[PDB]
Amino acid sequence: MQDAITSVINSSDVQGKYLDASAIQKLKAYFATGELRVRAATTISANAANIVKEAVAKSLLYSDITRPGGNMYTTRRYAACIRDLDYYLRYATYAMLAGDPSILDERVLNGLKETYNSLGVPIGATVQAIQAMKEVTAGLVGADAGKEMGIYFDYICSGLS
Amino acid sequence: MQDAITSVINSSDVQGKYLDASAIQKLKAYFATGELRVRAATTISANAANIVKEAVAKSLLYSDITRPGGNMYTTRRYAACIRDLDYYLRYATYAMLAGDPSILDERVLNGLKETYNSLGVPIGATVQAIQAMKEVTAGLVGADAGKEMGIYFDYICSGLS
Amino acid sequence: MQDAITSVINSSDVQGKYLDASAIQKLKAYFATGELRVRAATTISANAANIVKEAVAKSLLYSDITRPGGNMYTTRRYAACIRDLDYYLRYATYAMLAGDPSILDERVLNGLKETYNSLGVPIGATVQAIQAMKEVTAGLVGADAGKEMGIYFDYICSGLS
Amino acid sequence: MQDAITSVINSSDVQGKYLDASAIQKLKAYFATGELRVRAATTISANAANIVKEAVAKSLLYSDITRPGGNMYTTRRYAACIRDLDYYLRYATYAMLAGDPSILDERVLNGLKETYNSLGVPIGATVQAIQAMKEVTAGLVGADAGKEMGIYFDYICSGLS
Amino acid sequence: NGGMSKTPEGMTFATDYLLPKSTANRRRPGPNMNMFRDMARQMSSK
Amino acid sequence: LGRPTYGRQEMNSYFDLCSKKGFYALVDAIIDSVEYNEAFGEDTIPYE
Amino acid sequence: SVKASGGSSVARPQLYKTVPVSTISQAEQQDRYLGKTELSDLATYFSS
Amino acid sequence: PFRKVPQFVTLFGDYKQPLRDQHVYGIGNDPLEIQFGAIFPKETRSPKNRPAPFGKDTRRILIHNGAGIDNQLSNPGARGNAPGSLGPKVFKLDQLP
Amino acid sequence: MRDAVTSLIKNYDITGRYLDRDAIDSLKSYFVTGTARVQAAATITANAAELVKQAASQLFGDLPELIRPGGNAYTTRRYAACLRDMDYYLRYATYALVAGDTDVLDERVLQGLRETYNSLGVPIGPTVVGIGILKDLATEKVQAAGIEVGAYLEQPFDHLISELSETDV
Amino acid sequence: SIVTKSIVNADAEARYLSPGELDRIKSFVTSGERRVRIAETMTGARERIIKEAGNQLFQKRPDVVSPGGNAYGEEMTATCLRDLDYYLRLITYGIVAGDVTPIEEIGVVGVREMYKSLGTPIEAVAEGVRAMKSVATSLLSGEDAAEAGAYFDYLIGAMS
Amino acid sequence: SIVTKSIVNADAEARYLSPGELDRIKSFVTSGERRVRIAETMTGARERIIKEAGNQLFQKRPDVVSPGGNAYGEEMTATCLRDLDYYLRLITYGIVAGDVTPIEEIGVVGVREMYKSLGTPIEAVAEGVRAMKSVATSLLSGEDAAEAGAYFDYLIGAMS
Amino acid sequence: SIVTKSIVNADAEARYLSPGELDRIKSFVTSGERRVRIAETMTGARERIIKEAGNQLFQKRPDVVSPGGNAYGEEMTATCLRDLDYYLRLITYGIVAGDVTPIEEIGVVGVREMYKSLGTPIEAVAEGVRAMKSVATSLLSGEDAAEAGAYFDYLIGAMS
Amino acid sequence: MRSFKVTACVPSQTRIRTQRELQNTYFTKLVPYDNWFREQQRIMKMGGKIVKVELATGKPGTNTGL
Ligand SMILES: *[C@H](C)[C@H]1/C(=C/c2[nH]c(/C=C3N=C(/C=C4\NC(=O)C(CC)=C4C)C(C)=C\3CCC(=O)O)c(CCC(=O)O)c2C)NC(=O)[C@@H]1C
Ligand SMILES: *[C@H](C)[C@H]1/C(=C/c2[nH]c(/C=C3N=C(/C=C4\NC(=O)C(CC)=C4C)C(C)=C\3CCC(=O)O)c(CCC(=O)O)c2C)NC(=O)[C@@H]1C
Ligand SMILES: *[C@H](C)[C@H]1/C(=C/c2[nH]c(/C=C3N=C(/C=C4\NC(=O)C(CC)=C4C)C(C)=C\3CCC(=O)O)c(CCC(=O)O)c2C)NC(=O)[C@@H]1C
Ligand SMILES: *[C@H](C)[C@H]1/C(=C/c2[nH]c(/C=C3N=C(/C=C4\NC(=O)C(CC)=C4C)C(C)=C\3CCC(=O)O)c(CCC(=O)O)c2C)NC(=O)[C@@H]1C
Ligand SMILES: CCC1=C(C)/C(=C/C2=NC(=C\c3[nH]c(/C=C4\NC(=O)[C@H](C)[C@H]4CC)c(C)c3CCC(=O)O)/C(CCC(=O)O)=C2C)NC1=O
Ligand SMILES: CCC1=C(C)/C(=C/C2=NC(=C\c3[nH]c(/C=C4\NC(=O)[C@H](C)[C@H]4CC)c(C)c3CCC(=O)O)/C(CCC(=O)O)=C2C)NC1=O
Ligand SMILES: CCC1=C(C)/C(=C/C2=NC(=C\c3[nH]c(/C=C4\NC(=O)[C@H](C)[C@H]4CC)c(C)c3CCC(=O)O)/C(CCC(=O)O)=C2C)NC1=O
Ligand SMILES: CCC1=C(C)/C(=C/C2=NC(=C\c3[nH]c(/C=C4\NC(=O)[C@H](C)[C@H]4CC)c(C)c3CCC(=O)O)/C(CCC(=O)O)=C2C)NC1=O
Ligand SMILES: CCC1=C(C)/C(=C/C2=NC(=C\c3[nH]c(/C=C4\NC(=O)[C@H](C)[C@H]4CC)c(C)c3CCC(=O)O)/C(CCC(=O)O)=C2C)NC1=O
Ligand SMILES: CCC1=C(C)/C(=C/C2=NC(=C\c3[nH]c(/C=C4\NC(=O)[C@H](C)[C@H]4CC)c(C)c3CCC(=O)O)/C(CCC(=O)O)=C2C)NC1=O
Repeated sequence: MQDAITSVINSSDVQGKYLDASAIQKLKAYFATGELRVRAATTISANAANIVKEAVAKSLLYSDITRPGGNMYTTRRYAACIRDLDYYLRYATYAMLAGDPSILDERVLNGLKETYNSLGVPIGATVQAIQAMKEVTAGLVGADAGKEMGIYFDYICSGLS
Repeated sequence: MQDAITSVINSSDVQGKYLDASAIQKLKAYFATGELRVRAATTISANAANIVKEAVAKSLLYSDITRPGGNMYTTRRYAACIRDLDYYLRYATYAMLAGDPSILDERVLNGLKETYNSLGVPIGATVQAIQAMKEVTAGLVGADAGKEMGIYFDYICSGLS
Repeated sequence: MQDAITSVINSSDVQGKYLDASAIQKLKAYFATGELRVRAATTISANAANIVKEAVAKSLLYSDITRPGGNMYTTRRYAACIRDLDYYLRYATYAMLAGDPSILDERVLNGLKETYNSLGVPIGATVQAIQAMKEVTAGLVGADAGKEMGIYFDYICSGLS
Repeated sequence: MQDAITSVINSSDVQGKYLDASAIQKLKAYFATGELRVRAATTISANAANIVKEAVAKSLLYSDITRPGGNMYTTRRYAACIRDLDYYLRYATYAMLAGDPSILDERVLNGLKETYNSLGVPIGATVQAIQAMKEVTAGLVGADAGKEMGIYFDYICSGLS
Repeated sequence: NGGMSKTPEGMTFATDYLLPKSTANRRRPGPNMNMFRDMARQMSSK
Repeated sequence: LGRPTYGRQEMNSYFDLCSKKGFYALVDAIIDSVEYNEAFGEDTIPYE
Repeated sequence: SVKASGGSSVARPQLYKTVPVSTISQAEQQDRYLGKTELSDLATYFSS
Repeated sequence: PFRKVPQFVTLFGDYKQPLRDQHVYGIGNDPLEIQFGAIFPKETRSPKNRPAPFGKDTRRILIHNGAGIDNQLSNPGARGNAPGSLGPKVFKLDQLP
Repeated sequence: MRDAVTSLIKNYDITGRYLDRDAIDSLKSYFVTGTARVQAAATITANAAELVKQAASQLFGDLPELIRPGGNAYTTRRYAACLRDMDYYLRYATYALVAGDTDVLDERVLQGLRETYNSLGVPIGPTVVGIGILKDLATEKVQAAGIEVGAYLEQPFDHLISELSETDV
Repeated sequence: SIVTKSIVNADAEARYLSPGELDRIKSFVTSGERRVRIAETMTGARERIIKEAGNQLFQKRPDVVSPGGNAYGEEMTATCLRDLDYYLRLITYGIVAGDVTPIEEIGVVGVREMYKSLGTPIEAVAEGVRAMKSVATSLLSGEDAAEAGAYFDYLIGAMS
Repeated sequence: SIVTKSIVNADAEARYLSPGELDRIKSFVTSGERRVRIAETMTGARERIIKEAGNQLFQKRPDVVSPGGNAYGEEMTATCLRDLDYYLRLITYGIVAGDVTPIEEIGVVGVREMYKSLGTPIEAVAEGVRAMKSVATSLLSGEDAAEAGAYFDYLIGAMS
Repeated sequence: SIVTKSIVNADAEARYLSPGELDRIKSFVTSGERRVRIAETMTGARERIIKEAGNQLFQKRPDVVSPGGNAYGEEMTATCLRDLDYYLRLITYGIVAGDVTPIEEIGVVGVREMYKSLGTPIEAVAEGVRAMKSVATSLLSGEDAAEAGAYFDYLIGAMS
Repeated sequence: MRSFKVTACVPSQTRIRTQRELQNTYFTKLVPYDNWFREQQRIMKMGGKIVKVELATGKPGTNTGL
């Protein structure tokens, strides 16, 4: 796990020097927005089962992915996918406080291009589900925090590609 | 590509022995059913375009898919779909006379789990268009061949899902 | 396809320093054995088809892979197995003139171990053919010259393992 | 992991013959050089940590590898590089007493190239590291057994490159 | 007596005795070519 | 040719050709095929 | 048919149990050097 | 612990699948499709690698970069056409100085 | 694992349909042979520990390369391992004989078997002859018990032949 | 076989099977009893066919059994007597399938390179195929020697 | 940091973040302006710290100056202060992160071999950070020496 | 012992003792009369050997003799002179046991943690038993000096 | 290097084009000696009329040196 703090420190450590003015210049922008993100995480986890409920109902319900032969048909797989999509809501809130998309590379995005072709589950419906989950969480957390929330949603969607 | 004639040959060659009495008996079981398969091919290729027209009107037309928003909107994505159902019909009838679905493992079902995901094709509508295609080509060819036509349709239908 | 001479150059490149005493101590040892390397690589090229016809005679001929069922049965592979056996003799001769086993990883040992699994050819049966090829060269170019020939033969079967 | 006892008998097992007079001539040199092998083995175990201390002081310290950016900068990685440098002294002494280099083929060269290309370890700094302790052990155990110990280091260094 | 350790070290090697040399040699078939072999033996009279 | 390789028998016909003739006839045999000449032409830059 | 492959890395299990393979493989798994009683096998075995 | 992509679930699911779309000689023989460079998934750096038993003759199914119907598997007499506005820009030499 | 009944379930489940007239007559075709399936499966396991012993002595008397020091059936370390590795092919042929299709054979024995034998040096060649000496025989103890034999009681055995052995033609 | 050769010709043109092509399969399936009855005469009397054509080859080419030859001695002749078992097995696979692709994948593609590496003269073993055509026609009927003998004249031109 | 130790303790139960534990992130940010003012003041006299605290080390440990011990001349004592400059870099890395886990993953986790295999003892380096501790309090205020001195004794605890 | 280490590996693989492995015991029961001829020499010459090798040790490290060092005074020599007397008892116990294992059960497995709390520079007692190695090998024959030196060299690598 | 000079005339033979398509019809490419039998077998399958063939460089009937 890497922080926005450790993305300053280790980027100043592999050069082998101390903290310059530009190293603290990334910290002071993180400390001026640290108070906004801690309010942002506790209102997403308040409604974490309510974020998933609309975003499933927006992207793919009453479609032909839940009618039979579609990949989210059986109740193993419908209970799989909401359990699958609960990670992408949670591991973005893990990275919104961290200020760093490299949370997702160690935990989510590494083996995620595989095990989606390997089960034949649709990538294009999942990215359609994340991108509408961005537009339901903008209405709860506010407009400004959703910009910092929408970066890590697009980081999911780019590396899943 | 394995013909049912060549599948008995490929079985009997790798043991090293010549044609046994039991291996000859399997080819006579194929040759007695050889009239029923070659009847089914020539009654399809005269009107293979008509089966495509009667299968999209049963299951796909006037739906969400052919409307705006769906995937059979914008005729680039409709002429491609009508030739796509022409592909499964043309490759079922090759698998009919071969008597063995080994064509579909080689030239049909390779990418179709991933290429429909990587093109945004809903699999839950093309797996019903296949079953709607089976229900019109059983009425067009006959009740006796339509079970044995329906083996190689459901091999494609299980391969897509 | 860098040799052993450019390997000392590239090891002295990243350090940035010039040629010291220990940097050239591994360089005169090439020039001492270089007259043995240039002479012995002609004689392997002179008998580049008598070696392959002896190495498959020593291990692969009249075995159970040449029986029906095995990979050495159909002429179509047999000849692939010979052509694949022809590369390992020639690239060992390219490696012995270079003095560097990184000829083979960049060229032949990069994707060989998984290509042989995608065909299903036995890896552990190939190793005895290259081990028998290491014997018949050592009877051809003498006792001392087969030692440095046998290093790069043992590099291929270790990379294949 | 097969030794000189196994490699001789399995050379006569698949031939089906008894112990022929060339192989006892090999087996006589394996048994008469045991007190050279024991005296070499008891002295490398007598100072196992002195040898690897003088090995990294020969070729690794005050390079760019120890300077930040390099792959021995943290004290995690200096303990790692010095554990792995001990492992090429343990397994070299294991293949010393068995007389065959097939222990290193099974045990240490199985996933060595998989590890060091996954952490970005410089391979070209390692092939001089094991070459550095080739001098140190041969000065410690004598010119006779250091010639004998120099083969298994060079078998590791051939597999390393 | 009763030496703790044994053997005469000897003058040298064990270094490069690793490479075996033999005429494998080749593969006269001998097994399931017996039927073929009988025909060939039978053919020899001519 | 502006496309990937087609399968296995289309690639086995190229792998033996660079095993015997070399690289210079591998790049020849792509170009004088029917699929290069009749899908691109003799005066077009190839495209994917 | 078979539709996938895990891999086919050669695995070889010994047909035998001689003394210098078993004394080493009982000393490899303990993750240590060859101790002073383990050298006493090979100093006895090679002398015999 | 350096096999980062998972082993079993990529082939426990693959046994129920048909033959997955990749190169015929494994996934490591399949370059990333960018403008230049010829980068490859090197199988020894991070173990992507996954063999698949491919047939004697197989057809990889490819997508026409351009018009959807203008794949050459449907109409082989349409591969000499220009791809039009959907595909990339085709160049040709007309005016010689 | 996956019966002929349950293969017809997800032949019909994925298209979202009920059981029609074709479902009611293909499934009755399985049930009219079910008395002949089970009683053939009893007499296959009548002397199944003998049936591998009569087959492999008839194998190794037919291919004597695999006894003399060549390919791996040399010691009793190999030979008693060979009789066990033969016995899985007899035992799993009993299951798919009862189960209707070969999907029990598809994901218990066939997957990885091209890759297990290549890692050991076990040839795939005479293994096909080893199933070829059983599938014809297995039919002897079905014939000497009085059960008819033909369509099935080979449906399983040559699916262990046509999918294990590599395609030549 | 007949149909899987005509399927892979009908795939490159990207079209269904012609009614001028489907009657070929219709004629072949109904004439399936006769070609199997040709094949049992090959299998049921093949010890006569190899032993007579083996004698005919060593009289037409006596350089093969000479010292310094490939098939010299008792052992090395026995696989040349067993190689003709293999080519006769491909003809009796060919007449049942009715086409050339069970012969073409097994014994035709790599055969220029195979016997090149083994040291045998390629046309000499190909000459014994031509002698094996003559004996297999002598035990055959009037029309059946012309139809089943056509694949014999494929194989002599396969190696040459 | 706090935050990368917050999240890695939330993955170990696979829950969301505890709301009382979310206040220790909110206390981490609002108490961050005075923490980085400590770090630049140690950086602003990092040579004045080291060239002073190195001198009181050698009067306490005369083995590394009188010949016979480990590090000598210009050729190793400059490397001896190259170690102490790395540890001073780690503490000002640890102050801006709030915790000792940048010092944990970088600089203490393998220390008991890399001097143990390198001949020098451990405890004089543990007397060196104590020599660095006394000059780090004297540059700062009262309460700032309490917080920054809480990272120096962690270096003593992992080494000795 | 030689028995016990050869039991607990053969027990751990759940077999008997294999008869290739019994001969490490069959050899050493003949040479048990050798080791009791060795152990009687070192114990009687111990109170000779303790009063010069400690004085040989103090030349190369004299700051521990100096005030500030951990051996200052005659009462601060029995902490060090008996410790080398403690260690040669484990050497002679390693002679009679055949292998090195009574030192592992007694004298090695806390020396890093012991002398850290005792304040002793631990690199001196490795040099102190290095002084023990050089003069004890002179008192015996060279066949004994090679065997008894190998137990010393584990105790060299104990504190190093 | 034995470079041939060939003057072909290739008709359209189907698929009429509103382009230039003059360089495809009547061209005057020069080809090396080894790459011409694959070229001349290609130019017959398009129904092309090979008009003028002249060995531009190279000695006729030489034995050594390309
Ligand atoms: C040290 C001389 C060189 C070096 C070492 C280094 N290694 C690692 C990490 C690992 N090293 C190994 C080594 C081996 N594993 C084996 O199984 C065997 C044979 C028995 C050997 C020799 C392994 C598995 C790892 C992974 C970690 C682990 O052991 O659990 C590091 C750390 C790399 C990192 O990024 O953390 C280092 C520094 N590297 C060098 O630069 C030296 C040349
Ligand atoms: C009978 C008086 C003699 C005899 C006859 C015999 N043996 C077999 C079969 C086998 N014999 C072996 C032998 C060995 N396996 C080993 O591992 C070892 C130690 C190295 C030996 C000696 C094996 C594996 C078989 C089975 C395979 C085979 O068919 O050879 C037969 C054939 C039995 C049958 O028809 O099924 C016969 C007649 N064996 C004796 O011990 C007597 C000398
Ligand atoms: C004997 C007639 C044939 C033969 C057999 C042979 N097999 C092995 C080893 C194995 N066989 C298997 C096979 C399976 N395991 C399974 O779980 C299944 C599905 C139920 C199958 C089909 C495996 C895993 C092994 C490895 C050992 C083990 O079981 O763990 C050997 C041993 C190889 C050796 O020499 O050690 C032998 C001899 N070989 C032949 O030649 C005959 C064709
Ligand atoms: C000085 C106060 C103490 C001391 C230092 C000393 N060190 C060395 C050699 C090295 N020291 C290091 C130190 C570190 N390496 C790290 O990676 C980190 C964390 C970032 C630290 C603190 C290293 C790697 C070496 C090896 C050489 C190098 O840096 O390239 C010496 C020289 C030893 C020699 O024999 O040459 C000395 C003198 N030793 C003391 O006595 C002081 C107590
Ligand atoms: C935006 C680009 C676009 C077009 C043009 C389009 C056309 C389109 N026209 C359709 C049907 C139709 N279109 C017509 C239209 C006509 N029939 C006639 O006879 C007249 C000649 C003609 C117009 C004057 C009729 C009658 C049908 C239904 C077919 C039927 O009833 O059998 C359908 C199938 C059902 C539907 O979704 O409406 C499509 C998809 N779809 C597209 O995405
Ligand atoms: C049998 C072997 C085979 C398959 C599987 C196949 C699929 C296939 N479908 C494609 C496009 C398409 N295929 C469809 C088809 C459908 N989407 C729907 O909504 C419907 C459910 C369904 C058909 C009725 C559509 C809409 C596209 C256009 C997608 C695009 O161009 O972006 C393309 C890309 C264009 C092309 O090259 O043709 C391929 C390769 N082609 C083949 O040769
Ligand atoms: C430049 C590095 C390189 C090598 C060496 C290589 C080998 C290679 N061998 C192949 C097949 C094959 N390779 C073999 C070879 C063998 N099987 C055996 O049993 C023997 C042990 C061994 C011969 C000595 C055989 C028999 C086939 C055919 C497999 C089949 O058709 O099922 C194939 C797929 C077919 C083709 O060539 O188009 C490749 C790519 N490829 C490479 O790119
Ligand atoms: C079904 C496809 C197939 C073919 C084509 C095939 C050829 C084949 N011929 C072989 C040997 C041989 N074949 C011959 C045959 C002949 N030499 C002569 O002089 C005669 C003119 C000619 C035949 C009449 C000889 C002499 C050898 C032994 C070569 C040697 O061992 O050096 C061998 C090696 C030993 C063996 O396994 O039999 C193979 C694999 N095997 C096959 O499985
Ligand atoms: C064999 C198992 C064993 C160990 C490990 C052991 C350690 C040991 N070392 C001690 C003292 C000591 N040992 C030393 C050690 C030394 N003096 C020096 O100057 C040298 C550097 C070094 C030895 C050559 C010192 C300095 C003390 C006193 C520590 C103090 O007073 O703070 C004491 C307390 C007094 C005593 O009973 O001797 C014990 C128990 N005793 C044992 O029986
Ligand atoms: C942009 C400059 C340019 C021009 C002008 C041009 C002409 C041109 N006219 C052609 C054919 C033709 N031109 C004609 C001409 C006519 N019908 C008659 O018979 C009359 C005599 C004449 C009345 C207008 C005919 C019939 C052909 C086809 C000849 C054939 O293929 O048999 C062809 C060969 C087939 C083709 O590729 O179209 C070219 C290249 N190409 C160019 O690049």
